[PDB]
Amino acid sequence: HHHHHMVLADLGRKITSALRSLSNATIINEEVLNAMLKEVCTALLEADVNIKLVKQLRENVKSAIDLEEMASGLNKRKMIQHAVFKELVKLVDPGVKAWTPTKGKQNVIMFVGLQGSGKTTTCSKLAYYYQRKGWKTCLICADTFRAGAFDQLKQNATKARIPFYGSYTEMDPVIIASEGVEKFKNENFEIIIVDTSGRHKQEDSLFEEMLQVANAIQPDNIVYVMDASIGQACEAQAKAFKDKVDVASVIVTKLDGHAKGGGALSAVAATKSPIIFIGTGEHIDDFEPFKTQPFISKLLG
Ligand SMILES: [Mg+2]
Repeated sequence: HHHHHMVLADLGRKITSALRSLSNATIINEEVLNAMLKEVCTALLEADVNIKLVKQLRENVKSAIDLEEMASGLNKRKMIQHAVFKELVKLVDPGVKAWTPTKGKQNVIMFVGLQGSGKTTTCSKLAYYYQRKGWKTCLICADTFRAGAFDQLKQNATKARIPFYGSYTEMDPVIIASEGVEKFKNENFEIIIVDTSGRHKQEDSLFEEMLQVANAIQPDNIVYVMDASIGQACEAQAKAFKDKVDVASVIVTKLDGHAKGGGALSAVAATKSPIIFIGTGEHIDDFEPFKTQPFISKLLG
């Protein structure tokens, strides 16, 4: 796994090629600019970005660039590249600030996801992240001890030395969560992370159980964990989540190993749901916060 410098390397290679050709054109004119936008738009469609979002990006770049009469002192090939960079950041950016825990407060974070989302590993990763930043953090499994994800979260918590709460008798996941959050609030924890059952294929049953547990524990933030390998079909998925909760965040997994990561990122951003982290592998530190400007910076660098 040495081949690429960025998860969107194939998209980035096509965009930097387009931009290099424009910066090397002997004269910069509308034909040269349009040739570049064509290559950029095509690369984004080949990354499974939705046509509507690709058409809007092109509009925006053409609206930002005024070739005919232009500012004295500007390098106009550089201005065009900055216009494209800026519009690529917008394309993966929700336009909205994500919720963050407050220091000195108790913060309850509830996870939801469909089967195959990587929800449960993502829980321990978020806990490790906050534990490493000096927060007193804990995990609750609001699920039956017979579920595979119960042992999974417990063994992950043990290795990381993160306090874990599950029940070895209680059948009702709502009661489990309530009891778990009560215990950890009483023990002065700052970050309290609640994993729910991931054994849902349909949104219907997933969002049903989601509201049951939400109402019981009053979470400060709900994180939807999504498999990004479905590309732009992430939009409908993210919209339905966002319409059902007030304080909504998304963590994307499976962003690698396929060509559709740009589509997935831009679909979620199109719903104005902020992706807060990316899960990048099997290990507990395979995890990174999602910052759009540095993300696009590293891609085109
Ligand atoms: Mg945007």
